[PDB]
Amino acid sequence: STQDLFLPFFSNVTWFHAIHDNPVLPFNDGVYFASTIRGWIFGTSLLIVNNATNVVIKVFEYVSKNLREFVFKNIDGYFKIYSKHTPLPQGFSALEPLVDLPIGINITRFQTLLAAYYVGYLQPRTFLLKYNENGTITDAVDCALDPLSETKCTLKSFTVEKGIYQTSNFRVQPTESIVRFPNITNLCPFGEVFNATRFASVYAWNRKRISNCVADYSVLYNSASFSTFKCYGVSPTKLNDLCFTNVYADSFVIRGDEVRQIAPGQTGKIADYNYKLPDDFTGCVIAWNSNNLDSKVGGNYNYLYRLFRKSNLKPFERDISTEIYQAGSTPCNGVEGFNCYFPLQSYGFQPTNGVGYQPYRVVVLSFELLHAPATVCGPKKSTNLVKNKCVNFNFNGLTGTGVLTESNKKFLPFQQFGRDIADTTDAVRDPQTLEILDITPCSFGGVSVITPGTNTSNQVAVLYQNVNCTEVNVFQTRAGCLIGAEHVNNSYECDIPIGAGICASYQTSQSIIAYTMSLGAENSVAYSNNSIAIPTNFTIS
Amino acid sequence: VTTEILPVSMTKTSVDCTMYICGDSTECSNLLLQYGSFCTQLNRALTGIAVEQDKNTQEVFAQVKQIYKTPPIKDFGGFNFSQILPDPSKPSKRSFIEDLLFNKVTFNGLTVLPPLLTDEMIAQYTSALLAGTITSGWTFGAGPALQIPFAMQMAYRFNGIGVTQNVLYENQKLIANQFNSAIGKIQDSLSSTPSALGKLQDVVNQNAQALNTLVKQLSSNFGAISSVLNDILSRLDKPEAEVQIDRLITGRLQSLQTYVTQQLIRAAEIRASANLAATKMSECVLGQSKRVDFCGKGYHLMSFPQSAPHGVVFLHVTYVPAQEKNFTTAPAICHDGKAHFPREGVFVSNGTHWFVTQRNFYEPQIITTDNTFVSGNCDVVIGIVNNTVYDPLQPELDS
Amino acid sequence: LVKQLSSNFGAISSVLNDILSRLDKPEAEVQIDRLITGRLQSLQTYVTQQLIRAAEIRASANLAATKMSECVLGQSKRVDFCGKGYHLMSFPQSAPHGVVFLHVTYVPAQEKNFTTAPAICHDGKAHFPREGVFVSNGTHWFVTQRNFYEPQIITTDNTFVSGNCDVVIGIVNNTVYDPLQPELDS
Ligand SMILES: *[C@@H]1O[C@H](CO)[C@@H](O[C@@H]2O[C@H](CO)[C@@H](O)[C@H](O)[C@H]2NC(C)=O)[C@H](O)[C@H]1NC(C)=O
Ligand SMILES: *[C@@H]1O[C@H](CO)[C@@H](O)[C@H](O)[C@H]1NC(C)=O
Ligand SMILES: *[C@@H]1O[C@H](CO)[C@@H](O)[C@H](O)[C@H]1NC(C)=O
Ligand SMILES: *[C@@H]1O[C@H](CO)[C@@H](O)[C@H](O)[C@H]1NC(C)=O
Ligand SMILES: *[C@@H]1O[C@H](CO)[C@@H](O)[C@H](O)[C@H]1NC(C)=O
Ligand SMILES: *[C@@H]1O[C@H](CO)[C@@H](O)[C@H](O)[C@H]1NC(C)=O
Ligand SMILES: *[C@@H]1O[C@H](CO)[C@@H](O)[C@H](O)[C@H]1NC(C)=O
Ligand SMILES: *[C@@H]1O[C@H](CO)[C@@H](O)[C@H](O)[C@H]1NC(C)=O
Ligand SMILES: *[C@@H]1O[C@H](CO)[C@@H](O)[C@H](O)[C@H]1NC(C)=O
Ligand SMILES: *[C@@H]1O[C@H](CO)[C@@H](O)[C@H](O)[C@H]1NC(C)=O
Repeated sequence: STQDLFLPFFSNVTWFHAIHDNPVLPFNDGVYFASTIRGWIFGTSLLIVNNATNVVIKVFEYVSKNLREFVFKNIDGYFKIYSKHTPLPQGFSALEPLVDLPIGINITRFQTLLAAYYVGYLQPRTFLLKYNENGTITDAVDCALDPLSETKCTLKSFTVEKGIYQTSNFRVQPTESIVRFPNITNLCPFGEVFNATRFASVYAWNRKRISNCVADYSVLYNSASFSTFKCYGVSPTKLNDLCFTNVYADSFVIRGDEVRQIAPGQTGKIADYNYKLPDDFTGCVIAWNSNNLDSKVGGNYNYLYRLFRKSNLKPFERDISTEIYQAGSTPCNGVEGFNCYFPLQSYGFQPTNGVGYQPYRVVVLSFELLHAPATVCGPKKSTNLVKNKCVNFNFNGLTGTGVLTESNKKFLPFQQFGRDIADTTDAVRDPQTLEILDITPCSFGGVSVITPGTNTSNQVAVLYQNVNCTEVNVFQTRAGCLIGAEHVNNSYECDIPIGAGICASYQTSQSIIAYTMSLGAENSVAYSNNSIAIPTNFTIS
Repeated sequence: VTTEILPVSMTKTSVDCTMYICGDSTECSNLLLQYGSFCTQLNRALTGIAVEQDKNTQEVFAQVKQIYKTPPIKDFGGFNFSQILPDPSKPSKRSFIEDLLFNKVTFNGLTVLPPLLTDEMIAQYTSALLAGTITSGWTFGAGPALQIPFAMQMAYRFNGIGVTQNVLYENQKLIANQFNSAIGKIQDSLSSTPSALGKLQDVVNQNAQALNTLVKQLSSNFGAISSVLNDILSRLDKPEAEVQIDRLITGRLQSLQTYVTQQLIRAAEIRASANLAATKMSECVLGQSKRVDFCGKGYHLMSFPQSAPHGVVFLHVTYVPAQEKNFTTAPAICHDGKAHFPREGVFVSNGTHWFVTQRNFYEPQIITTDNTFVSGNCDVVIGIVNNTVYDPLQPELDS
Repeated sequence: LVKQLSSNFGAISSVLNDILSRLDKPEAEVQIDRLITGRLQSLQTYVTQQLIRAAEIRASANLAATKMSECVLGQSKRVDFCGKGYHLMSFPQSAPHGVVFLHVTYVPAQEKNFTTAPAICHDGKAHFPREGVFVSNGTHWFVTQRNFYEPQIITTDNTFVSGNCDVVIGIVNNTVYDPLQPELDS
């Protein structure tokens, strides 16, 4: 059983005539072709010719009752050709490949040079192939042509015994997509924290709190001014379609090569003595050299760091302490000297230094994915609200699919989400307006196929389990919706169990009938208080 | 009259493995394709369980060829089955006790499939078995139904436990009163005690607990950054979203396999219980069993079935001896140097002289050559006693 | 189980030789561990399902053994344990992976309606049948066995006396032929 681009069974292939000029043809993902026309132009390039001696092909060059069946397709540029000499009738005739062109042409056209011919296109269609003992495809099944073929594929057989088989799962597909972001317009002040004049020094890193705005992180990873722009727990690409409660831009300036210390779980100077990120960090780190202005001649010692600290740090805590650091047991009490150190020192930043030495501006954007109302959103357009229909909704950046309805749930002003046993959002609150709407997974169920033996027949009934007939000759059970069975009012021995007392059988102009099964022939024993039935004979069973 | 409650079936569930694991995400579905055919195995197993449940119900209840009906006039020798016969007033033709029993047993790819036999169909089957037992006895289970008066049937059964049929015919009113009182006491003992149907409720609760655990297991990260596939996909790119989704797939697949294994084991237990219930319907309802404690406590007379949610309830009617009396007894009797043994019963004496009685009900009778048989002389039996044996021809022999 | 070896389980290939002939030890180790994880899960699943099926088969075999002992090596009174009907005898036949029991049963047939009585009044004495039931074809009363109509004259040999005929419900009046008095020519 393969999953390739095939010509689906019993499809509408165009029939063209050339003599009363070859007409224009498209070329989708693939093409079929037949004839009673030697050559096939392509393009949007490739050319084929039969000089009656050897096939000639050019773009590159290559040389090598006639139902000449052909198939052409293109995948990542590779152009495959298959064919067969069949002496559109019945039967199967699989097409061995003859050639592949491994170059790659973007094809969106098709032509023909030189009668009458046929053309059929290909779709990705799972097929069940029957390799015979001699190794040749003698038969096949299109798994999506009809319910019987789907049953055959599910069973992986070409013969199906009488019974009921669940072959796949039905579920309604979404009609349209929905986006509901808050009505915010002011842009987030990213240029300020990024193009500020002086970033606070690494020991007093300054944390701006961006909130209630529309951030366009597209321009951040677009600009090439950043040596490092790397995110954790998130991808920059998808930052424009997420809504965060608020952002924290912790800015400072650090040594050139101590940059990779700004990352979760990192150990070293700045991690454990000045600034560490939590191991559950969700956000981006931006670092870029500041040699242009920061460093000057003579030693720019106005940017400090904290060298000694008695112990390590928490994630996200700042130390503005300038108090001396005591290494020994002798108290210092504010005087330097023997074992009395000053824990703050100054970066030596001159443009005469090395390349891995210049000052690097570092801004760490930390995001919090809380359930509070989202204030920092992305540059994404809100749409209208659709109820009573399976839709692809997006509320405040969380995707999903289902039907939205008016809910009577009493959200309290601080709640924005209902939640299920499985941590599934059961209900939500619009950001644009303020109303509570319930989310429900739009209908799904199993699809069972009632078929008698393929020997008996080839028509089937279809059961859509635990669904109404309104979201799918037709007959509603307590087992689901039957399609293809005649509901009689009679009652017979159960043949194929549907459920809820309903059975299905093949009989009468034979058809599939659905009936309520009978438990047996009624009987009333001739009971009286002075009557007895006695046997006069026996059978040996 | 004693009850025996047996579970027969359990709830038929289906789980779309690919929808429990990968709700609607196609990234996750393509990533789960590379685990092979685990989903197919799981669905096959659950479908087998579901089929087995309907099979169990058939085996238990579908034991009558025809649907027997009780006559309009209920003249059963004083016996009153009104509490176990169907009530035509109710929409569902259920008995009073069946109604009483049915009142005491109370997405994410998960569906519940309806049973093939409705509660109405099962109640019809039970009513048919009841009517057959009432009108025809054990004949309808061994061939054609042969009508017989109920008192004569109960005499048959009394002989089946070793008690002569005169004993029933001479105490018919008392026996009927005892039976009707015991049925009433069943009604009351059931309506009052809340945990009388603990077994069925336990089956129900086990299934619900298992499903709830399965469902809650989707809130677990399994090592990933989140338990929600959409959040992972709306936040991460393909290469690392793939890692997180693989963690989630591993976890949810393990959870589902645990569920299915536990359900297979429970279904085996339930199949054993249903086979036992079927054997009891055949041996206790469609017949009179000599097996001790198999159809209630005591000497089994007759059992009556009643449907229950996911199960069956047997009302076993047994004969329990009572009001014992002490006697002195002997294995044999010496008379004219011949040893007499009882053909059917024992020799007892009230103290003065000797009688022969049946073993299960004191009914003393004169020791004759009709109640006894001779074998040997009275010098080899240990415990043999002297007493006259009345030949019922000599005083009759006036001619 | 065999098809589960064509699955990657996350690896670059399902074939160990391909992974070993293409990658060095440190990363081939990663891929092989993925394959091991998956194939081991598959094998555990197979073994568990086989244990469960073996339990089912063991139960069926114990049932078949009980039926060989009770239906074949004896005659069973258990209803429907050895076929439908009153069991006479069973015969075993081997079959692939199993056994086939041919249950020979007696099924009554050709029923006839009769009118019956629990007892009979004669000389102020209530007679009950020792083995069988009292029936009447409309004119005379007879005593027959319960499973085959074979009517016989009601004598003091076919019946036993217990009490008088004023306590049995449904007792009828009919003569009981003592087979001594017309014989009592002496
Ligand atoms: C008991 O039943 C058997 C059938 O099982 C009867 O036998 C048949 O009798 C008819 C005519 O008497 C013949 O034509 C058939 O060939 C017989 N069949 C067999 C299998 O023997 C038998 O007559 C019945 N006995 C009574 C008394 O009714
Ligand atoms: C049978 O019992 C019911 C009580 O369950 C009573 O109402 C009814 O009258 C009784 N029938 C007879 C004939 O005694
Ligand atoms: C029989 O006699 C014994 C004497 O020890 C006594 O304990 C017992 O209760 C008596 N049984 C009955 C039924 O009277
Ligand atoms: C024993 O029974 C006989 C007859 O039933 C009676 O005459 C006698 O008085 C009884 N004796 C005792 C001790 O019960
Ligand atoms: C019963 O036991 C008594 C003494 O316990 C003894 O005298 C008598 O012979 C015994 N009878 C039998 C039949 O064992
Ligand atoms: C029974 O009678 C015989 C003779 O009639 C006598 O030998 C024997 O001892 C008697 N048994 C008893 C227990 O009296
Ligand atoms: C016995 O009589 C009843 C009368 O209702 C009749 O329906 C039944 O068929 C009779 N039985 C036989 C075996 O003829
Ligand atoms: C009943 O049977 C007896 C003897 O077999 C016979 O004389 C009589 O005529 C029969 N009566 C009927 C109504 O068949
Ligand atoms: C049988 O019922 C009739 C009325 O249907 C009645 O006259 C007769 O006494 C009853 N006999 C018995 C034994 O129940
Ligand atoms: C039976 O006979 C007795 C007297 O011989 C009589 O009193 C009684 O009424 C009779 N029974 C019937 C049902 O005729």
